[PDB]
Amino acid sequence: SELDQLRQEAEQLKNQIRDARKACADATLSQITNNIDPVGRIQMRTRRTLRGHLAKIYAMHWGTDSRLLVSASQDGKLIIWDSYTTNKVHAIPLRSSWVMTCAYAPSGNYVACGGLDNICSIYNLKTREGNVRVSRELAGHTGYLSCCRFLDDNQIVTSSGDTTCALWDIETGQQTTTFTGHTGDVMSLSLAPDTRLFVSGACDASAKLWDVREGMCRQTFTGHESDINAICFFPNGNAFATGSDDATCRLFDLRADQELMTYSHDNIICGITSVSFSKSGRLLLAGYDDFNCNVWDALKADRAGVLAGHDNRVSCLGVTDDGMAVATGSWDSFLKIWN
Amino acid sequence: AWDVVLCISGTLVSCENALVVAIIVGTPAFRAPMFLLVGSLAVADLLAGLGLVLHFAAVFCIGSAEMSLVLVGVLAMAFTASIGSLLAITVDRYLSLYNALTYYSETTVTRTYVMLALVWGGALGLGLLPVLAWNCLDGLTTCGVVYPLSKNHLVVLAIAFFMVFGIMLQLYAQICRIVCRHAQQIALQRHTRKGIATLAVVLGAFAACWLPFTVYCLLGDAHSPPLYTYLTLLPATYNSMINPIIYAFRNQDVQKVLWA
Amino acid sequence: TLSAEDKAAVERSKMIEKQLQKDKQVYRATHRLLLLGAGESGKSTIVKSGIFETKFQVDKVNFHMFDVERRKWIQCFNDVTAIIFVVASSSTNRLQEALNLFKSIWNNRWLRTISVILFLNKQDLLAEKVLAEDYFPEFARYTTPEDATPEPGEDPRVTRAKYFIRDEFLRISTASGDGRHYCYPHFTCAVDTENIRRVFNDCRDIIQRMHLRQYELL
Amino acid sequence: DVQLVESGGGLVQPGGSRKLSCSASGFAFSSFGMHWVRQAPEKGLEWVAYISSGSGTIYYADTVKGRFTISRDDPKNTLFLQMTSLRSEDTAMYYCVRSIYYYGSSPFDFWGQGTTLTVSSGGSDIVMTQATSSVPVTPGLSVSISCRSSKSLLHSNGNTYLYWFLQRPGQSPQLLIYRMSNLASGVPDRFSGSGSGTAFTLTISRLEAEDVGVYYCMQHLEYPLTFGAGTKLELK
Amino acid sequence: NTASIAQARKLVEQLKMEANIDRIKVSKAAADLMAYCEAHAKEDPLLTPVPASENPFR
Ligand SMILES: CCCCCCCC/C=C\CCCCCCCC(=O)NCCO
Repeated sequence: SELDQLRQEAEQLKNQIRDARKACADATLSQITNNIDPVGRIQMRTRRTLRGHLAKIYAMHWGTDSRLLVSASQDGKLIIWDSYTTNKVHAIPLRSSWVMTCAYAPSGNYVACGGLDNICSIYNLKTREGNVRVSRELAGHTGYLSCCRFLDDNQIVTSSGDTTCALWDIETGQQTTTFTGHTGDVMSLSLAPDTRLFVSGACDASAKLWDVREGMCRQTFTGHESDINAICFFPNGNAFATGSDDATCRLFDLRADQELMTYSHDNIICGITSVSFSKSGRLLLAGYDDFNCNVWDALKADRAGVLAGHDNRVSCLGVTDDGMAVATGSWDSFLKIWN
Repeated sequence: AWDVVLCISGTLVSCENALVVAIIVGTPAFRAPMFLLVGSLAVADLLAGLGLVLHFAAVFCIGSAEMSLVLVGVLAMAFTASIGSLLAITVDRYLSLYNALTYYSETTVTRTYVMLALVWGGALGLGLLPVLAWNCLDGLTTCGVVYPLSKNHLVVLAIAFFMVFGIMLQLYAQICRIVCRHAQQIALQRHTRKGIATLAVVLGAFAACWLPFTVYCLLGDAHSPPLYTYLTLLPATYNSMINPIIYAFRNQDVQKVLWA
Repeated sequence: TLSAEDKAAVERSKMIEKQLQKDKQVYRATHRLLLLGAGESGKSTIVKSGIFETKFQVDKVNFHMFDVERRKWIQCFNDVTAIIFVVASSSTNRLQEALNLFKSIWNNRWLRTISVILFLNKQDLLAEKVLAEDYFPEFARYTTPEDATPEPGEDPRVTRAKYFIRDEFLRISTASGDGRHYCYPHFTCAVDTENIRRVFNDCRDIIQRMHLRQYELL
Repeated sequence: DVQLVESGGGLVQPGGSRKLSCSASGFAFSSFGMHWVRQAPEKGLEWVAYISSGSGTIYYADTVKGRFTISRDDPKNTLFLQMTSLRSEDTAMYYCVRSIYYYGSSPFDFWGQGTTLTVSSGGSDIVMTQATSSVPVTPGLSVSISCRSSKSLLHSNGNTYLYWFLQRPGQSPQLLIYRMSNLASGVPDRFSGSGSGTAFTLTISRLEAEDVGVYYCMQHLEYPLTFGAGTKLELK
Repeated sequence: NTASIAQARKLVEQLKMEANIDRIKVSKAAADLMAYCEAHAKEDPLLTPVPASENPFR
């Protein structure tokens, strides 16, 4: 029947892809990186602790000026912090207390949030009345929101738990594009440096390189043995890193189209909740469930430090645009600034 | 020459309570009523130790009568604040069980502030008599065992350590009333040492350190041998050494903070 | 040190922290429960867009029970005081799955300090079925525990089966308790109006046991 | 939508007393600190009072301290000024001003209509200097106004608290530049602010006929707030 | 019926598109990530500690 021959064709194509990937691989990154000087011990100390959240912290995002940031917690508050002086610029109450993501508009006029309400809420920070108002509510997803990222003041990409991403137009509220093809729930996404591409990792242990313009899955990457919780582009937008429940990080390269390096150790057995890079893409700041955040040497995979100051699991972390400080949230309701 | 032993004991007590106070103050997370009361106890013990060191130094180097008279009142305020912090901690423990559900409201903070204010107002009220109201320098007012304090004050401050022990024991009896029920319920569907050991440690050390002096102060005068008043005031400092270990240094979070 | 404008910013920060404290004062005054169970378990009978919150007040204490593909979201709930678990006393042999589900809850890493209230629903159906077990061969070698206090006018076989199910749950309950959390079982029928006081008392003695363990008295 | 309507003006005999009210409608009143700023008839602006958000800080000018009392009523959205023992120098038009302070905000960005008060006949403060006080211009030509300060306004944190206001004939002032380089909201981008330390210059390009009025500089570095004499732009 | 053949054929075009790309050797796709890091290493605060004089969080 058609089904059988189609199955043989599909498995033949899969094996051909695997064989091509194997052929393209000649020298590993580790072999080439045998002569570069080691990074050396990395010592980071806390500089600010931001208290005021009532419950666990779910998401965190910097501003583009490297000074303001926004955080969301279980209590239903979205708080804007002036990291330099530890001031509360804004405190926004949420209609729904189940929020799992937050974003800060690259221009700085809006913030975004969402969660188990399946709706993405956009808040205007610069009203003429002197307050903060709900600018827009985007609905249409059939599942909970996992991540959202602004492209500009008018466009925002969102990833839901129904295995589909989206690309909205905020003025109207209608999805100009839809991305489908994942098997499980999508847990994260990461816009490219130029905003022309983005990736996403799902519960099916796979990552897909999408295309915002039209919406075709350019490439698919596999190799993780469990869910992928966090994803991030390399600073040059020509690679990315994925963190999963199997206590391993993986560095994928888009051009070669296969895994390059794995960051793991036997004495590490906990999952990974968040990853981030450094301004030069030489450090990889993973966030584990054992309350710590190892600092991997991206080009050698040999650890170079730890950020051990949190009393509970680290649920999110981020690095500023200028690469001057790294913020980390956690389930004890405190954000910490490090450098 | 037991004064040297007294001074070194005071120094050790002060060191322990200073460590406790530093640990409590350093962490901004420890601001619950229990931590406030424990810090109050630690501060009172530290003040008592410092007073005992200063009086040894004064009577050893600076032979000033006014300094000795002030410090033999400071130590009397410190060891009345420390034995009032315990009765405060115990009334906090019994309402954190009688009111397990509403224990995390704001009324508990108000009662903690009220207890602290009424703990320190009494240490001041029954620690100013050795200097202000009645002394042994003149007046012939039935001078007590200790060098400058009247017998009446030292009887009043023995009737207190008895009333404050009786209430404490009553409240711990009421607590055991509940502990037994819970232990029976747990053992029912599972088919004593911990409770007994903890109660004995926290209620026998307190008694077996402040009953000797509190009885000497009622059955003695200025004609008794001096060593007696040195013999019955070592257990008092031993209790101030013990209390930090029992309370502050047996909490999981405090121990974790200490390990760092 | 501060400028004329930075002082106003700090004043705004303080006036925000004031409202944050005012909200925290009410956040801690409520007890959060996680009602759980299957569609036919009987959750709807007990209640007397993926989340169904609820509010009620018992003796001036406010509760925030909210009824809720479970491996992820339930993991973010390590702050509740008690979990209300509803099971059906009738064995397709989906009951085993319930047991498995219970097991998954008990051994979860982030739910090792949350005690579980257990409701064993549908007593009338179980009694009718027994009067009119077979799927668990171990029921043959089971004797009613002496502590049992069966209701009057009840056949001993119904008591045998009922306590067999209850102890089957308590077996996995007591395996690795470690003293940080326990299980509070109840035999709730279809028409029962006291199910709220049971949750009230179980939530009270959960906290009493936590405190006692803090003081080393238990 | 935003309105600040002042009332309670008129004729007063010397030594009397009066009350001025400011009804605010169209914005979150409780989130804004408020100022009373007065202008004598043939003179420039002069700061008078200040009451912060929540009534937690009240400042007065040295010329009115003791006599004038400022207050606010948030529930009904009103701002009050009580004046007692009125001299003959308290003849002026009073303006109600709003101001919000947080990181990156724009203080002094809305002025009320203002109310007139007439009374029948019977130090270490920073001084702002506008040496030039008149400039004739023609449409299509670039202008340059200047302000000078007795003290360095550049604060340690990196700010420079200087403001620019434009009053057209018959209308209340209007914010143009805040902190000497940040253009306000709703102002054409031809205006630009510059300066360093103590000398500041406002440059205008593509001048039109709707830019005729008096231009004031103000300092917010430390209280009291001090205005300039006021440069005037004349039509050719 | 129709759904199975439809999804199978759609996966067929998807596999065609994915396999029609032009891949490069890892030896070159890995040297770029080295050159990028070496070039931009200087202006990387977290990598190279900076004196507290110009550290905003000092
Ligand atoms: C609201 C709480 C009130 C609780 C009251 C508890 C009773 C006081 C217990 C003990 C107080 C004992 C005071 C001893 C005085 C020491 C004199 C001295 O050091 N002499 C050295 C010179 O040889």
